[PDB]
Amino acid sequence: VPDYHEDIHTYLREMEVKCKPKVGYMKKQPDITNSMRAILVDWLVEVGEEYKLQNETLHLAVNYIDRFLSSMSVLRGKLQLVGTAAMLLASKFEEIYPPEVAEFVYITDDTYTKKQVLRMEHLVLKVLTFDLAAPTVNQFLTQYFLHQQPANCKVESLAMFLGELSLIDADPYLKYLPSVIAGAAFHLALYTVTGQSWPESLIRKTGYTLESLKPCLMDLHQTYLKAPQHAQQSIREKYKNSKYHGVSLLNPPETLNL
Amino acid sequence: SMENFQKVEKIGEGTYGVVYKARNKLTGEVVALKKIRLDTETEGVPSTAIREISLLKELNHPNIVKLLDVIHTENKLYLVFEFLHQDLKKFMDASALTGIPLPLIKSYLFQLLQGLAFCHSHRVLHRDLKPQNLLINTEGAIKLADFGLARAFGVPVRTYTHEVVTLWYRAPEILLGCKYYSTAVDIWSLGCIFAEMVTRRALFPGDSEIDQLFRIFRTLGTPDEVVWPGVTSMPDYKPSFPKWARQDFSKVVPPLDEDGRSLLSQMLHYDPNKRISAKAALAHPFFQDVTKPVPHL
Ligand SMILES: Clc1cccc(Nc2nc(OCC3CCCCC3)c3[nH]cnc3n2)c1
Repeated sequence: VPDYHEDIHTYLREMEVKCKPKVGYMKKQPDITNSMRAILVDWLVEVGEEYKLQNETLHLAVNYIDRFLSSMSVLRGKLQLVGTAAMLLASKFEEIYPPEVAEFVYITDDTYTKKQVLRMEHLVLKVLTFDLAAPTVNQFLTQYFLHQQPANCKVESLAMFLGELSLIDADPYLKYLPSVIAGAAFHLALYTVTGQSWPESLIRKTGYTLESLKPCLMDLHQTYLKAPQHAQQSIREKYKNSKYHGVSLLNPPETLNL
Repeated sequence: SMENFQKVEKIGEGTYGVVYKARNKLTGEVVALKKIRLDTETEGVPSTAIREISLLKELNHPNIVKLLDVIHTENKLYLVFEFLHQDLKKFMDASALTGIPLPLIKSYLFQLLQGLAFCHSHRVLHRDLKPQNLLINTEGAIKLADFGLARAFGVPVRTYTHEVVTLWYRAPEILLGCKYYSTAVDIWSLGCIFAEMVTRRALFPGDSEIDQLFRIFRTLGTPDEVVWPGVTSMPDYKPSFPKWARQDFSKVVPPLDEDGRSLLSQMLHYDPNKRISAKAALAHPFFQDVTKPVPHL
């Protein structure tokens, strides 16, 4: 039911610029680092697996943490509290049955109280000025999947896997917009599984070509190649499941010939 | 925080919270205030307020209730909205000896369709369209209100909440358990509302899910594979369903003219893929002479 597919795509293109976190905020955070953010995101992936949350919920929580950390300075002992409140808010917005607040308190293993989680929920709302309907890499992937000739379940789950891996590493992925990361992950998944390339119908839709996706794609390729060694491994483990066709132990292509 | 508002009276209660009529003491603006009781050590900010606020701040349109401000206290949350004068249900009540003049019906539907296409083009499902959530003013406007059950959707849709839409306005694909529903559910609601503005009685007032399904089937015919491919495999589809013959649309809403019947029958198509989108309905010949008469109250 494509009467609004293009109006929606155009509108998400406009909103991802407005929802974009500030590219160099980590260099303004006194106490926390890219690697500390990687550890937090990897943990949120584990939480999403434990309560069987949608992937979209994960992507939204991360967008909320990056936009919150873009204007709020946070000590390392409170980074998990911000990530917990963001995951609670993303669950409320996106899930049919979000986990209850006590479930969020319990999975911080009592590092925080329920009162602190609820006070932080409110602070995150005020900081983000209640603007939680942010475009994600996942929302662009799902629209790109419709251009597949024929549809390939391995291609979809591997593009989701690559898009997810980009959540962990603020450097380099905070420079790229959600739509661009999705274009690189879709092309990379497709080339890895079928040999095919970013289709011409998506150049017409998006305006992106392999040359404009090139910088992101070179970054994503390296992330893919190096995934087995990265200190964070919860996404590769999650993508070993049959629910995602076991795509994480597909072999990455050695070169992309671009 | 609420210092410049002077409460006038209680308006009513919708999906969540409470709505009041209030007056801004400094500017004179009359507003509706939806008070949201928070607390703490409970669930925190309800997901209904989270969705309503984030979506209504994006939805700026003449036929969508305008959210003016959000006053967010440690204790309460107040949504400040432009004030509308009455609901459509009360207006139809007040008109039921005389009836709503055709031009006002057409203008109201045209306006509703505009508000709804804008929602759908911004990836928002309303999911509770009914006459009590459609608010009118004394200048002839009509606006979608109470976005407490709304949600943002994705392309293609995934499975969303099953417990959606007041029962008399609930689409068949929801009643039958479809895994996926989409923007066509808001069009079915509006098609039931269009019939109701004209006959001034609910089209399908069922008292339970199966009653609701049989009421729809006795009016539009019990659906088969021809009319709606896949119907027979739906989860709550039963081969024991009585097979009623489809009624001639001139008998469904007798005062409607040919253009009106054509538009209503496309808004009530069974198959959500063939059901008319709000954007396409705005160019229906029924609206060739649309104007904007006001209402009264
Ligand atoms: Cl007397 C009178 C009669 C009807 C309406 C209103 N006005 C009015 N009501 C609202 O929510 C009213 C709400 C009441 C319960 C059912 C759902 C809708 C509004 N939300 C933004 N603007 C609003 N304006 C006034």
